[PDB]
Amino acid sequence: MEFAFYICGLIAILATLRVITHTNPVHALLYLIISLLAISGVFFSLGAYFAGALEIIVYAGAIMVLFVFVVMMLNLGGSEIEQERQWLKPQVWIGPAILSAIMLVVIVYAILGVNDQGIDGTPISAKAVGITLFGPYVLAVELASMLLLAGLVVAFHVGREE
Amino acid sequence: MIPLQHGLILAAILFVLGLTGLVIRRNLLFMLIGLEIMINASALAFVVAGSYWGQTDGQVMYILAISLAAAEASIGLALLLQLHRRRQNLNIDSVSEMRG
Amino acid sequence: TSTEVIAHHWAFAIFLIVAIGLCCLMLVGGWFLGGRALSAKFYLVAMFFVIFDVEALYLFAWSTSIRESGWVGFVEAAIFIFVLLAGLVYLVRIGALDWTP
Amino acid sequence: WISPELIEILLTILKAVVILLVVVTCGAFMSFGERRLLGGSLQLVADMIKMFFKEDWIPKFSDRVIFTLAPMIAFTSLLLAFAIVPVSPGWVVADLNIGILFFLMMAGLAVYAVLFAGWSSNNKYSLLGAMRASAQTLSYEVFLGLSLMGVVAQAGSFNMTDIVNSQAHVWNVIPQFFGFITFAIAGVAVCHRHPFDQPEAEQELADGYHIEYSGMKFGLFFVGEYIGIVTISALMVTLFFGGWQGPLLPPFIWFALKTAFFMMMFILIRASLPRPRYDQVMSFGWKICLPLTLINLLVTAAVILWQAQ
Amino acid sequence: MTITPQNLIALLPLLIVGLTVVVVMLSIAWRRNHFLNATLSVIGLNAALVSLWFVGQAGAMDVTPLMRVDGFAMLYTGLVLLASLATCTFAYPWLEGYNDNKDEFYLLVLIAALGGILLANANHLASLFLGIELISLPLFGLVGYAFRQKRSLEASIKYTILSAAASSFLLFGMALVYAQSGDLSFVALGKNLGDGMLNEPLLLAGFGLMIVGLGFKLSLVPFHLWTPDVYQGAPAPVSTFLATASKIAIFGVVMRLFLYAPVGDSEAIRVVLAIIAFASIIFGNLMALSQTNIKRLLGYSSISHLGYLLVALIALQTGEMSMEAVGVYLAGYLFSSLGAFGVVSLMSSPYRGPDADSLFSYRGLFWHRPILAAVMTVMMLSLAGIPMTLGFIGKFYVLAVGVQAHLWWLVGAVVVGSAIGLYYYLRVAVSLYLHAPEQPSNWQYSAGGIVVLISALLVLVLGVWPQPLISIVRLAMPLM
Ligand SMILES: CCCCCCCCCCCCCCCCCC(=O)OC[C@H](COP(=O)(O)OCCN)OC(=O)CCCCCCCCCCCCCCCCC
Ligand SMILES: CCCCCCCCCCCCCCCCCC(=O)OC[C@H](COP(=O)(O)OCCN)OC(=O)CCCCCCCCCCCCCCCCC
Ligand SMILES: CCCCCCCCCCCCCCCCCC(=O)OC[C@H](COP(=O)(O)OCCN)OC(=O)CCCCCCCCCCCCCCCCC
Ligand SMILES: CCCCCCCCCCCCCCCCCCCC
Ligand SMILES: CCCCCCCCCCCCCCCCCCCC
Ligand SMILES: CCCCCCCCCCCCCCCCCCCC
Ligand SMILES: CCCCCCCCCCCCCCCCCCCC
Repeated sequence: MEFAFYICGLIAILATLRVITHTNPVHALLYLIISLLAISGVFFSLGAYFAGALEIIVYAGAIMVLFVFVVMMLNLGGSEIEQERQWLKPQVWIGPAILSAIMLVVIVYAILGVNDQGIDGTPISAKAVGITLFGPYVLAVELASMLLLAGLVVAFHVGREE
Repeated sequence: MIPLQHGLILAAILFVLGLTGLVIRRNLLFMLIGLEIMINASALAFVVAGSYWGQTDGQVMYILAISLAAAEASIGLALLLQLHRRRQNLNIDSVSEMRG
Repeated sequence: TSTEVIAHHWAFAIFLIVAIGLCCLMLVGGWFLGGRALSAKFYLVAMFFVIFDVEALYLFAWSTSIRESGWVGFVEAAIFIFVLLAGLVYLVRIGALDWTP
Repeated sequence: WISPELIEILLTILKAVVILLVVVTCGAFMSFGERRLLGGSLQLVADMIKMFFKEDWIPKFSDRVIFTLAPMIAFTSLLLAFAIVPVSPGWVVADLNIGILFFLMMAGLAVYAVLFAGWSSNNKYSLLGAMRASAQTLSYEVFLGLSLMGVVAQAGSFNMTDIVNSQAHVWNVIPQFFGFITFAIAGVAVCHRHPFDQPEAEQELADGYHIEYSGMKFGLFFVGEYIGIVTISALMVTLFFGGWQGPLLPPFIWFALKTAFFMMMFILIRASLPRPRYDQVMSFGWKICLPLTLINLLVTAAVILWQAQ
Repeated sequence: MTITPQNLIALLPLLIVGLTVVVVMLSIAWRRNHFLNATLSVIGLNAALVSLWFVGQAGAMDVTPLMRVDGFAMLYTGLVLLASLATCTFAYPWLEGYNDNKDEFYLLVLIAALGGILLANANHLASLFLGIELISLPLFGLVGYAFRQKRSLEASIKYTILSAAASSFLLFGMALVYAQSGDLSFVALGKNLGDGMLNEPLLLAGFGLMIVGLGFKLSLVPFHLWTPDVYQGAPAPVSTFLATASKIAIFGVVMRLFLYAPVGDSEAIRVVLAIIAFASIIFGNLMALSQTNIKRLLGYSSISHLGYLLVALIALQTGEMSMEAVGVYLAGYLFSSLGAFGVVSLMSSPYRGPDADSLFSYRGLFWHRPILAAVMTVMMLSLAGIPMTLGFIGKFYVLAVGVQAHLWWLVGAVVVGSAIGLYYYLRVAVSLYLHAPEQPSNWQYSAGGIVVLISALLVLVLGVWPQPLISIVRLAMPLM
């Protein structure tokens, strides 16, 4: 239950590292789906079963389908960027990578030194998440519906063809 | 048996890589991809924090996070479609009309 | 840490591994053997699927705990479902979901 | 090296692999049954030999990874979605607490086969046709889950064996008739079955995504298609028709009889019910089936909370 | 806990705005009518204000583990609803000049008002996050409502990408905080610490990332660069809403978070916010020096005024009168921004199409629009902290609060930034009255003019006699 967590975390890290340093959009989305599967494996290794279930049902099964759908619709076949590839020349990526490494080392220094009994991995089932969702989190559910309705309206208003 | 610090470090690494891909990539689709990596890394951090404390609040936070991620994905891809429609180009540096 | 749960874990692992290995090995046998010689309504329907799938996941979480939430949870989910149906009726009536205008 | 935990885990491994081989062989047998009704095993073996030894050709202007990955998805998605179905007491592959949620993950991954095949087939008409097909499958996967959620509400949990045990007295086809018909429609739509076989037939700027797939990848698509309807029929049995529960016959016999009956019913409504239009399919889905699932879930919740003393 | 009927009558503004959203959506689905849907939206927002009165007839209590309703929530709910009503009134003629659908605007204004009310009542990290997103997403739609324009579409893209980055930063911050402290409530962030161990590195890191997200949302330096481009590119009623309601609601939830959290009295966070406020005041006032566009000028103005508010926030847990200082300043700044952006919207209405320019050209405005020139020079004087105006009363409040807590660097920053503000505000106010070489008739345009006239008169009278506003704000005290 720990070996699965470490191997899935390593797979997720390597997959998003390949995502941010790739040029083909479909390959980037495929490696992104691979990392989402890995992070769902991370969730299942921790006992958050419902989180992994919604990770593959929705994140790697609805949102990334929309990203792939848009990629095929706009038909990116080397529109002046696949022939340039600025993110491989060092003057574009060394600076932001240095800044990100500094932020990572600051956050990691914050993480260490914090008391840790370990993660038990006890399965928090979907019925407990459902009880909490419609119990002490009622307005969160109703206004998450309101938020998704707002997103529906704005995405229709922008993206319609006419 | 799994330390909380290791899960949080993994989430921080994913967030850092997502922000790196958000910054260094000029293409707007890859900015949206980096945004998805960042919000999913934050949701993973919330799930790890909930799983350490044994509370159901982490997965509820995950659910709210992915609802926001889906709606902002819809906005990002609709705006990407409108940009590709009116400019035939996904250039995020070129359409920069208002400046100081 | 019973023998039944570890037996089921190993059985599930063997099922997944043998299934993916069977597909991969049969593709490998196929490749190795044998001699040689757009419209924006699609975005609209995918976006609607994404949004309605997230509201579906909310109902997924609700349905497994209908007994424990009582009538108050029924009222909350009825408000949720009514907002969802109002959005669906709005999309249908203003022509978002009409495929042939 | 003799101990009965090792013996038990080897027996469960044997049960899982036996289930897997029976599923793939029943899918191949259904492929031949549909080919014939519209030695037999010798003819299937000869077909498999032809698909093995024909050259697997990849287009030069096509991505190799996506083209190779689409039939693997079309097979393995529902072939792994079968793993939650209990065919007999003590003969279930995995007793997951997520269950039909795991089935929903596999359906959501199954749409990637159509999308990947359409993109890797370097053709505008094939891309448009597969994009219409993926739009239809999304439009029916939007309510597949809720059509199952009615039964989850009645059983009170996501586990498969718990649903089967709640089907001890009355099978949920009788209370959840609308959930049953919506699940049947969405399952027949997800696996690309008739009526919704080829949505590109309504327009000549679109072509099928099965074209440019030749030989063994085409065979992967075919066998995965029939395996997908194997597991759709088995899930329909275990969610609406008692699973393995029956009065006289042994439980596996009852499950096999129900699954075979739904298999021939799917063959029959391939053979009988004609072709609707594409906009008719979209309108029917988005304007009938999803509100039907929502109203059925509300009525199910009201009935459950009414019958709670 | 469960929701009692007393909690439900405390829920009345949220429920009324949600029912208004549903009713407006169903009216759009019936028939696309601009006038009926505008009337329905303004009726729902006015009913939400009367519902605020009925909430005050009830008590103050914690309706959810998520929401807490008190006079704080009432005051911020009233400010957000007034900003939303003004946005609808200004947006009606601008939408009368529009070609496409013009009721989704009112739908989005209602949803963003709902998010503002939720941020007013927010007592939870989940509630804070959900209110921020419910403000942001309708603003994503409204900023790019004229998506055919170049400026509006790029403002929409900039706001979308940067706010998604800010929301991810904020969410990771609360993830780190929930990793440190086992509860997500406001009152329990740092509760399990003692003997001076409030400076937990993980809690400080989490609160820093939430500081990044909120400092984007409040246009604070160095997360301020988005402000003038989005303010200029957006439609003028959207600029009105984005300057008033979003800033008011997000700053209210920031104040409530820093008041309730035991980690609010941490010297590290206090010094970091002091640096952010100093930089915000100085940078906004310096950058608005050489601006010819009124909307970018008002964006840098918003940066400086939020810096003044943040200065009032730094003295939250040392003084006592910080709450009423922020309330008075926010009422004055709301009315000032409403008047200024309303004049801008009234001379940019009706809409001239995606091809025609939307420049204001304020020079010589008195010679053809004398009333709007008088209103805008009143609002420009009010934004400068000039006496006989309410913005001076808020300025004096901020100065008193900073002096009381011995924040001398911030007091000097307010003095210097007010001098720079004097320069550019009086430049605009006297450019209104010069001579211009060159470069309506409906009751809704008159309604918008009446709105800005009433805002200017309120600013003048409450600058002369600020006691009723102080009395109203002082009884709007949150739970102790
Ligand atoms: C091997 C080296 C690498 C080879 C290439 C990559 C192959 C895939 C590697 C990752 C997936 C398999 C990892 C190994 C899992 C083995 C089973 C295991 O460890 O189970 C432990 C645990 C059982 O559950 P629990 O009840 O919590 O355990 C208590 C123990 N009494 O289990 C759990 O709690 C959950 C187990 C993890 C979640 C399920 C599996 C997720 C799979 C994600 C795949 C992502 C995509 C990978 C693509 C690779 C190729 C690019
Ligand atoms: C080319 C290869 C691409 C990648 C292919 C897949 C990679 C992984 C394959 C090897 C998997 C090894 C075995 C993994 C563990 C199996 C057992 C398991 O999941 O146990 C954990 C848990 C048990 O739950 P339960 O027993 O009910 O409760 C006990 C209390 N803890 O049960 C669970 O948590 C169940 C949920 C996890 C189920 C994961 C199923 C696989 C997911 C990936 C599908 C990939 C599909 C093909 C590729 C798609 C496109 C890339
Ligand atoms: C004796 C020392 C101890 C006592 C100190 C007392 C301090 C308060 C009283 C003194 C205030 C001095 C102010 C000096 C600047 C006066 C304003 C001015 O000159 O404005 C006109 C000028 C524009 O003129 P022009 O150059 O023609 O136009 C170019 C623009 N296109 O405008 C500009 O060029 C831009 C004007 C920007 C805003 C005004 C400048 C503000 C600077 C900070 C003010 C506070 C200083 C505090 C003390 C500092 C140290 C003495
Ligand atoms: C335990 C039995 C209870 C029977 C009576 C149930 C009905 C009365 C209480 C209803 C409470 C509903 C609360 C819904 C809040 C919705 C908020 C929506 C915001 C947009
Ligand atoms: C289409 C049917 C697919 C079935 C897949 C699984 C097959 C499992 C076979 C198990 C056989 C033994 C079952 C338990 C004993 C009861 C029956 C005994 C006589 C066969
Ligand atoms: C107390 C309020 C102070 C601000 C409002 C000022 C505006 C009052 C009404 C407008 C009057 C403008 C008169 C301008 C005369 C310009 C003459 C130029 C030629 C000599
Ligand atoms: C670019 C504009 C810069 C404006 C700077 C304004 C500075 C105002 C003067 C600040 C003086 C601070 C004195 C602090 C003394 C602290 C003594 C503490 C004793 C315990």
